[PDB]
Amino acid sequence: ETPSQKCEEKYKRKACIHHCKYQYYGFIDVNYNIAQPEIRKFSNVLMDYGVVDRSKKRELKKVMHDCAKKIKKEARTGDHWLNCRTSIDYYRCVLTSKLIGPQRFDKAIQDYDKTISV
Repeated sequence: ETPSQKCEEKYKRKACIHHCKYQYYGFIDVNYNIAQPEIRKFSNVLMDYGVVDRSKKRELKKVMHDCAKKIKKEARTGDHWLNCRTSIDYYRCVLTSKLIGPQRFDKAIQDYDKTISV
């Protein structure tokens, strides 16, 4: 029904659960890519839920940009492209930034998740 409900059911490759949710949220593409629209969706959701103030947009989108740039570069290093692991690695990198409040981030994603089918 709700993404997490549906992803957890699906994987019951457990790591893939994370990518699963993120594609439903629209934070990651269905081919594992992160591009402008993904970055738009992610940054917007964070702001609309107040996790980050809108006076920070350029710089929030900046970390997501450089994180994307960085995951791809590490993926090419290992001679492969984006995958379940890179989807997890993208969140990690994004959560290392001081802009985001971990508890606040988590609850936002949990709230935003409740607003989706299926």
